[PDB]
Amino acid sequence: DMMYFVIIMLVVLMSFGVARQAILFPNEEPSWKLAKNIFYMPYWMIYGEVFADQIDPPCQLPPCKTGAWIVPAIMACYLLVANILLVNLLIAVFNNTFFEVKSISNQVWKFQRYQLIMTFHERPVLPPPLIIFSHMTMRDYGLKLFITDDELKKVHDFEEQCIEEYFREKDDRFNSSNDERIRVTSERVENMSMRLEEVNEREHS
Amino acid sequence: GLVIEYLMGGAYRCNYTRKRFRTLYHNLNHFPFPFHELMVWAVLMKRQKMALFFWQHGEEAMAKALVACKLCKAMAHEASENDMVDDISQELNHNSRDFGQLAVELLDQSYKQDEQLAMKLLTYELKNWSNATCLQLAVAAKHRDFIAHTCSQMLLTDMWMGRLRMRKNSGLKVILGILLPPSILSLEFKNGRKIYEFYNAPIVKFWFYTLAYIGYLMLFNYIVLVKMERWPSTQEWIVISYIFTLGIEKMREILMSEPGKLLQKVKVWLQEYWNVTDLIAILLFSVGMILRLQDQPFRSDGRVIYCVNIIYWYIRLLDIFGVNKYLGPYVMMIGKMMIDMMYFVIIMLVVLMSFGVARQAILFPNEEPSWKLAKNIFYMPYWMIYGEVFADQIDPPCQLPPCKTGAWIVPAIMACYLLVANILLVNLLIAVFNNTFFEVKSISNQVWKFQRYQLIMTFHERPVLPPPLIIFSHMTMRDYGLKLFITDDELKKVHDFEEQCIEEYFREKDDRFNSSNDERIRVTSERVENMSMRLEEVNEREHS
Ligand SMILES: COCC(CCO[C@H]1CC[C@@]2(C)C(=CC[C@H]3[C@@H]4C[C@@H]5O[C@]6(CC[C@@H](C)CO6)[C@@H](C)[C@@H]5[C@@]4(C)CC[C@@H]32)C1)COC
Ligand SMILES: COCC(CCO[C@H]1CC[C@@]2(C)C(=CC[C@H]3[C@@H]4C[C@@H]5O[C@]6(CC[C@@H](C)CO6)[C@@H](C)[C@@H]5[C@@]4(C)CC[C@@H]32)C1)COC
Ligand code: NA
Ligand code: NA
Repeated sequence: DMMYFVIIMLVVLMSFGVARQAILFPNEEPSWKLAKNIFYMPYWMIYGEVFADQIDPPCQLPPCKTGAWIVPAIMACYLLVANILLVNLLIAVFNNTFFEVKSISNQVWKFQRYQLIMTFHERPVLPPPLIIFSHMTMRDYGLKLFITDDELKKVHDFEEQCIEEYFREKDDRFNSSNDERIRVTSERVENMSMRLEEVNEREHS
Repeated sequence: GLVIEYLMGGAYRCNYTRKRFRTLYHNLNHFPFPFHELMVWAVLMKRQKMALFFWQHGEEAMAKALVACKLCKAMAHEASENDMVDDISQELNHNSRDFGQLAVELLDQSYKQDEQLAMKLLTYELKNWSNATCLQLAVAAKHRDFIAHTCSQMLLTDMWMGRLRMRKNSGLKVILGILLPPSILSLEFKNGRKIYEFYNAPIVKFWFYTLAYIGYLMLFNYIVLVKMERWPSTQEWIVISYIFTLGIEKMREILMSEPGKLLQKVKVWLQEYWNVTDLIAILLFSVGMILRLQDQPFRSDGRVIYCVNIIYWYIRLLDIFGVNKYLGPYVMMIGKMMIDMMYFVIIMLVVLMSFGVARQAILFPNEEPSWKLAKNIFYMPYWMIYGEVFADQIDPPCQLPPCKTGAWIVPAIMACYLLVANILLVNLLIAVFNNTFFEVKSISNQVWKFQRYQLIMTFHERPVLPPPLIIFSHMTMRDYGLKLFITDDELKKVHDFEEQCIEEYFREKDDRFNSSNDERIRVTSERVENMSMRLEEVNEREHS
């Protein structure tokens, strides 16, 4: 998300820098320093380094360059666009996407604990600086668990009881829901109404 | 027929005003699709129940729904513009929204049931509805929920890709093919001639246009960053040629607009802000260029005009960025937040001007009338709030010159000004941006999805060459991408598919309604009341 805003900021910064350099220095031979003056000072400005005497020098003083009065105006517009609009929009973007990112990050970290534990289980005792010797020299628990027949049967019985309880609890929750009770009541009321109509249909008197 | 043509829009034509129907009419039968006529009549007479009954009988349900939506919208606008009772307008708007919702639900059902036939249903030509398509009718009615649907978006993507089967990684391969013409033959094509089908896809035209614009911007930067001679250089000539070719292309795309009046097309074109800004920029560049070929002061003024003009061409890259799935909505959000920023700029200006006037008046009490006074009010107080705070200049000490009367108040008002500006208003603006982000983001996404269609159409209707090279193409002067021509048997297949879809939609809606809790409770209560009355009557009798 930060990179998606860096591009727009770069566009605005380059526009301002090219305009300022072109206006203030109208007699320049082609040189690689021109590519540097576009980005350097306009980038430092938005981080608090604002110097009005350098962005627009006064003009005893050397003669005024044509159109030298436009530099402060475009500078004001550039500062307003950069430090107020885009920064606050990026703050809003970070603020409004925080919850889902945080939850996903928590889940991913909890998942990735396993590989860390396995990696440090499968590693030598000595740390890297002195594992050299180990290189030349070259699961009861931490990975598995070997169980006996009686304990295996105990685990099987426990699992069967758990699955039976799960299904029974699910059925009990379903049968006592409001929707199911309403549906069953409506069906029974309809059948009872038909039965009572048939009973009243007869005329034994 | 004349009223239908008036309400539908510009290029629409009704069957009543065509030669065949006039010849039948003026020498006196039958209607192959009577429910079309019946539904149009019901909509024109503002009979919503009759129109809804007529909609679900016959063929072409989605086309009829879109046409009804457009007609109701136009009728509501006409009633609102003639100063009527203004409740007819809201009734007609409700009718239009109902028909639009019906169209969206039918499209959703069709896409869920079968995607390929759903896409075929949105593109086949409608002989009964002025040779239009469902997509065109949805765009003409400005139905955003219809265009922003998944099926419409995938259809737009397929039309954007042209006759190219690649979907996993585009852009890079398109650029490689443009840069390496021999590399074109390594790409897969839908069902020599690969060059023609490559250089005519809309995406290839877009990338060619983008590369040409990037090169033009590079040359403009070069010419402004180096020293000018008496006469323009080669790069300057290329820049001028690009500007001129773009200008004539914009001029000629106005003469291909739908309205037949020269003065009507101009005001229709002048409704996108980018077009107005492009026109203003071209006029300014022309002024600067004609002022550049003169003596040194005029040449300097023209060069300054060039320097100011390059900023717009830099900013215009956001329009190109708007094609990206993520950058376009962000640009729309920026445009929408500018208004909230402007509503706070005014208050900030009021506070800033108060502080600046106070400081200037106190510190300099012997000033002659001059224009520099208007500059000292705004300059330094504005620079201060961006980190440029200098206590030795806001309140100079006073070997030292004698102290001005009341010079001690400047730091106090400065402290109050900084506290008000950098703490209160900035944080309030942050809260305003934070608390309006969700709706702005959703609206921007919907608008970008809707506006993809016009981009695809624009790059379908454009020449192969980019502006700097279309200089020749100006002198030289839809099987797909717009429509889809279908055969009789496939037309019958599409009709049967649509009828099955609408039947399934109604059946599913009825099943959902009958099994709701509220309906079951209501029916149970009524049956219980009737059963209680019947049992009371049964117990009333005394046969013992
Ligand atoms: C000291 O002596 C140096 C000399 C070499 C002088 O060559 C110069 C010719 C113009 C050139 C190539 C140079 C500096 C600015 C350069 C611009 C920076 C621009 O930035 C970019 C910025 C981002 C782009 C979007 C726009 O353009 C360039 C297209 C632009 C750019 C690279 C155009 C090229 C310019 C070097 C020695 O020769 C042997
Ligand atoms: C070097 O020689 C220059 C001289 C011209 C002298 O005329 C001066 C007369 C006062 C005048 C017109 C001038 C500068 C400050 C000007 C103020 C700035 C104020 O700002 C505004 C700011 C915003 C408003 C809300 C408040 O007032 C003005 C009403 C105010 C304002 C425009 C009043 C007018 C002032 C020019 C030559 O004469 C031929
Ligand atoms: Na700061
Ligand atoms: Na600072």
